[PDB]
Amino acid sequence: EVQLVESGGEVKQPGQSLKISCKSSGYNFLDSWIGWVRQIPGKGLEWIGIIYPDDSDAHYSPSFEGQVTMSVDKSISTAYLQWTTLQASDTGKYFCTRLYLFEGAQSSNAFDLWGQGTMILVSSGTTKGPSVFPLAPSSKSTSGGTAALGCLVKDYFPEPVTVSWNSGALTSGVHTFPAVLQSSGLYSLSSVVTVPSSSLGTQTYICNVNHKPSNTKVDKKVEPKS
Amino acid sequence: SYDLTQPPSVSVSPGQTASISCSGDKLDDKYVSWYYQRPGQSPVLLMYQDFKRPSGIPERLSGSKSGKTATLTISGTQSLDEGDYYCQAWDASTGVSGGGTKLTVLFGDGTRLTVLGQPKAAPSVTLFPPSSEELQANKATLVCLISDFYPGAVTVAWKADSSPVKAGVETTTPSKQSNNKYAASSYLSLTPEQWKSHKSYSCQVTHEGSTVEKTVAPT
Amino acid sequence: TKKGIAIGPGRTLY
Repeated sequence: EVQLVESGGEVKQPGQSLKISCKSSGYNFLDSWIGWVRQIPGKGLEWIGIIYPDDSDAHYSPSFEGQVTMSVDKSISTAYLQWTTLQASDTGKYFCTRLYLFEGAQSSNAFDLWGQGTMILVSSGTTKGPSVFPLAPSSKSTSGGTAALGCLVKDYFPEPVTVSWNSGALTSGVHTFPAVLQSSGLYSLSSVVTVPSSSLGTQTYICNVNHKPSNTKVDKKVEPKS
Repeated sequence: SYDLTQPPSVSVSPGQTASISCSGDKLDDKYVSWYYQRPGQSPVLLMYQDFKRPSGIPERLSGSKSGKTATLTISGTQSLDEGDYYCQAWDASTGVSGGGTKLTVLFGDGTRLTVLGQPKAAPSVTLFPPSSEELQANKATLVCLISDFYPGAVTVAWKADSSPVKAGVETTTPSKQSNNKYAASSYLSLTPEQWKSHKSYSCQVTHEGSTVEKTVAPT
Repeated sequence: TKKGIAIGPGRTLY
């Protein structure tokens, strides 16, 4: 099929070199411009540059010029983006895309094919397991009948962590939030369970947190305050 | 080179038509293309040469341009239409000292489309003080859990006693809950000393212009 | 040519 397949995501340290790839298939690789775009998580699309595979003619964005280099290997239908020295500001999801030339009544171009993206995280943070703290039951439904309790999964790197309750036995009323990235470069998230206030004195609540990168497994009992 | 301006957000009711603008100094003579992007996914081409739809794109989506403004119009909007929309164009110029024409791909900052598929629902706010365990670890984190709200957008303001506090604050983008409503979380990192020295800390959430706040104090 | 990029009406490079 007609597509662009990019290399795998990586966590890099600032100062390190990097080269990511984009393998094209399904059409004549040499004849269509290839573009690169970066998207910082939660932000918009930022143009990096375009390169013509047949002759390597290239146009760069002033924001990326001299910081990254575009190249292609015609023999293997692959386009690359490379850095000599990474900076934390290089963090982001990098997409390669094909500029198609529509040969209609009037000619025009558009990026019709897009790779799946390559997530590059440039951080000086070391792989670390989180500290898990209980979030003791607190009235949720105006002291009517439900309460909210949970677990704070603090300071881990990199993502992700998985959170279960009662070894997977409890699934109803559970919500595990996306993580936040704090100024320390470490992530934190919370998982909350909404439960009947009348159960706080009978039912047991244990959150099971697993952070595979650090081989960290923690079980934390969440009990009512005092 | 010229900047492409888009409204950061557009709201629409299901079945009605939504319009997204894109303005730029040279757009009146530059072809505009539009792209759609669902959270976590890759962009998809929706329109090119101002008004042309690539194969597979439904007729209910149209593109136009008047003056320096390009417009993407989505009729018969549906919940699945939610996501980000980006306009794109080009700039071409030759350096004063030569070197041939230099090309630039320009992107608008994007517009997030919201399709109001259910009634407005005010958020429930639960504020958790630092756990005794975290305090015994010489740390303190206040956790503000926001839930059951719609649409999925809120702003959070923290206060130390009565003064605004922005340092050490982190908030997640609202995520859908099992019941189709939204939830969000906000964190305030403090030192045990700060936690102990103030009379209270508060988390005030604003949803659709209305506020809901919770306050906590050292045990 | 196939390397052509049309910026707008009456304006195409390559």
